[PDB]
Amino acid sequence: LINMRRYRNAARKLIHHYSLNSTSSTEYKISDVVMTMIFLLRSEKYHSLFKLLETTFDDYTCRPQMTQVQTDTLLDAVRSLLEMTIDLTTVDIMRSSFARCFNSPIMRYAKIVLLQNVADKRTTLEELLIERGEKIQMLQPQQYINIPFCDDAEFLNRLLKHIDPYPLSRMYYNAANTMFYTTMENYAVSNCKFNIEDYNNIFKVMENIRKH
Amino acid sequence: ELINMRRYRNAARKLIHHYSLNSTTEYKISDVVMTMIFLLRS
Amino acid sequence: ELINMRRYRNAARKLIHHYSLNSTTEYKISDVVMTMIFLLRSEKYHSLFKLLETTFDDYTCRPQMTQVQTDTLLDAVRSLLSTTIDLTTVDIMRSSFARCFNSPIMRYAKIVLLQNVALQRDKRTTLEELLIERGEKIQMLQPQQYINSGTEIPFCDDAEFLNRLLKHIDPYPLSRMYYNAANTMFYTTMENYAVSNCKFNIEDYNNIFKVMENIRKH
Amino acid sequence: LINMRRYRNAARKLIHHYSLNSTSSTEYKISDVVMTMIFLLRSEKYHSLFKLLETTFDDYTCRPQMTQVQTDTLLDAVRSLLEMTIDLTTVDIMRSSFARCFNSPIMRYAKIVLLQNVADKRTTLEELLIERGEKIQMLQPQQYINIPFCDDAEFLNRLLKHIDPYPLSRMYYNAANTMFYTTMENYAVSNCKFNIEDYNNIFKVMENIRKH
Amino acid sequence: NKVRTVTEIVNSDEKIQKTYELAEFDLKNLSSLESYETLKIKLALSKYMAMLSTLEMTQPLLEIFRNKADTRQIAAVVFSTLAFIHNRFHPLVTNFTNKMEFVVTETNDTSIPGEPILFTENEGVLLCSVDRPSIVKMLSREFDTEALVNNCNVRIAKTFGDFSITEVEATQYLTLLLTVEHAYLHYYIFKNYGVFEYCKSLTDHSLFTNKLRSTMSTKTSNLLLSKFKFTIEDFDKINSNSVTSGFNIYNFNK
Repeated sequence: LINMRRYRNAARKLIHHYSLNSTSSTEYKISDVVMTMIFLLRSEKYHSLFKLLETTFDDYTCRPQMTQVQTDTLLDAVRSLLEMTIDLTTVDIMRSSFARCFNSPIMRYAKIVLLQNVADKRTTLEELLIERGEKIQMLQPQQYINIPFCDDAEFLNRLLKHIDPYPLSRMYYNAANTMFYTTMENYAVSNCKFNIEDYNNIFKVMENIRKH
Repeated sequence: ELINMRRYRNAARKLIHHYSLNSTTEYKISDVVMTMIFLLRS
Repeated sequence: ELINMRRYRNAARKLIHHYSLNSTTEYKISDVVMTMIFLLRSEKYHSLFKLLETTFDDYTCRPQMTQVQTDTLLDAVRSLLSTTIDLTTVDIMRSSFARCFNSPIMRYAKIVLLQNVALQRDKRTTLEELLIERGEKIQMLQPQQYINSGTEIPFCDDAEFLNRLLKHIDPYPLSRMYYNAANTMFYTTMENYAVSNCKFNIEDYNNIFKVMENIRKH
Repeated sequence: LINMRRYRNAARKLIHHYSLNSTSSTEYKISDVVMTMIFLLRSEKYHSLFKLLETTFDDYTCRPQMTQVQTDTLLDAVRSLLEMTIDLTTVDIMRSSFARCFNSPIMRYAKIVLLQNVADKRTTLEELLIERGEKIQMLQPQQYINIPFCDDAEFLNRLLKHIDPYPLSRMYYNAANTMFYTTMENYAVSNCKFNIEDYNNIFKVMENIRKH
Repeated sequence: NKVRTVTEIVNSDEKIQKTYELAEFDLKNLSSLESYETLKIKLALSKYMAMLSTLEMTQPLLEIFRNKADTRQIAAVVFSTLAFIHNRFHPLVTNFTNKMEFVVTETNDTSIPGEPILFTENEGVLLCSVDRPSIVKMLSREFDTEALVNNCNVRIAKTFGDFSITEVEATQYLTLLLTVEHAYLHYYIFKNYGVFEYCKSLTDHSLFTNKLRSTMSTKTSNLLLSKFKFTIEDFDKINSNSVTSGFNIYNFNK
């Protein structure tokens, strides 16, 4: 007999991280993986997800064939587990993350990785720039634009009072990690090499900008 | 059938033989999950 | 008969025994082709043939094998070799075959074209972009270590040699010497700018040598 | 069950390279050899070619005896596989290439070789010069000659417009490799030692010519 | 336009002055442009194609060389290519050697391995040998027409902002032009330094550097094969069979 609630909570947290649906950085151990897999097996309506993630043990065995109703039901199951949008690419992210976690060896220090192996056309940033580029100009714009900056002291005072208890550092961390994860997921989904040199050089540019 | 019983079983045998006696090769996290699944299912 | 069945069979036994267990002698490409031909031709080894063929590229998979299938694969591979094995042996042999199938084969020589002169493109470049590009290019070079004999600054206090060099260069006007040096520096700089398709900023080159007035005024 | 189309494509490319009928330089792996041999075995009308190339495993076992109809049928089979002329010397080149590929050991880096062991009289360049030399003078010339260099600006402009999209470097590569392969095949067929010192000295002569 | 430079030393008011003419720098810059050299080579090839066209030689070169019966076209094509190369070397003579004969080779038994176009004296007149199957095998070989040989930024910025000559035909034209260029270098050594030197050069191409740079390197244009530096893949490994504990005191060819 196992505690359904604890296993469900561990599964929820680990899947939240492994789906890139949350920025909560909590050190995850092998025990959380064991709990999430056991809960996935035990719960009847998560059997599809459990089989999906268990197929990742061998790299040569790929995703089971699911008819549209099955995919929709699994999407509803994932949504219920996360109580949050969620779609097929989230499932692909989860599959890749769990595959890399499972095939990884037992080790003393947490391994830091980047999203990869999701979604034939291995491209770079410039070809995507050109290509998607036109697909953009192809579309006609929706709106045509052809500005109040009020400094109402009382109103800004009330806004500051509302914002004052918020730990600015936490807000910056959340925003930056959200932008980073969205950029990484867009790169991986588009099958484009994510050049972290450029992304880190963005921060380096900000740092060099400040001190002048 | 959701559990490939025998492959899980040999994985658990190997892992528990390694941990219990050969305290001194290497295994992946997948084998640990496999061993726990075998222990629960049996 | 097109296939010499038994010689193929022993070749496959040897190769698979080498790859699966003896991960540490040597074999030719012909033996690899032989092993794959044996696996395809033998009916009961079709699953193993497909599993090993999935290693050709990274866009091939295998359906999840049920229990009876994995036992059939296991005793088939055991018939290939009495020693006890498991799915881990299959995994390591598959990885070895994946490494083997990606090994390049012999190819005939080809005429390789090398750029004769680093020809620049039509669009003119400024000094800054040129500096960035050339610094990136220099980054790829392999630096060499220079170790001086000692830390002391080289010098010479031999009077006789010093006045002797001074006397030898005494009849040599400083105006002509400095003019020649400055003009050859300028000509080399302009030639490099022209060859590099880079815009020459006359004002910057003039500003280079304003330390004259900086010294004179202060 | 195997994919006939993929194996046929791999066989086509590998045979194109190994017959010296193409300058396409694509890194070939052991997998391509496996695919070409398997496709040759499986296809009924390529059985002659498969047996021919399989006999190359042992150096002491030489080419099977084929009557003229069999050789013609195999030539048609090779032509169909390549959809391109092709004759017996192409088959000899293919046999030698596959023999050397098969007897080569498995190795991490591609082995670069030159054509050899094709077509008794082991000669050098000078004896061939003399010998074939007369066989030339023996023949009487066909034509007797006993010149417009138009600079029509519009016509040259149109010609340049047509030629402009062509990547000159690719054209030079194709021409140079074609000349090299034709020279090597003529040397090997004539059983004359190919002195790559001289051929490389040709390029060295061009390089030394330019800088003066 | 001219640019003036002044040098002044701190011991006097003397100023020494030099005048630079910008045309030299402009010429170097133009010679450094990739598009300029590409245009030069493509213009030479276009002139060759136009010269063939005005001689009715519009049929693809492979088709011309595949016709065994009609020898006149092959002889005319080879003669025209030789004359074009001769005019490129000497831009004063429009007509090649006023009298010469052609013999077409269709057999390996009388073929030269590596010199498809050869020249000889029959004691009365120049004779040119044409190895037709060799040229056919050259032109009919499939070409690599999809691979790329090594600006994306200008393409990105642009994205954000009638004779049918295929690539195969142009490559065939360039192939024949280079082959006849090699033949013409051999023929030039022949005509200017004797049959003995010609047959010495046939077995050792290294004499080209000495028998061309004396006159051609300072009077004619650039050679077509000099547009790119060609090397054999893994040349050192294949050459390892012939290695000398050498001492080169007359290394006239680097």
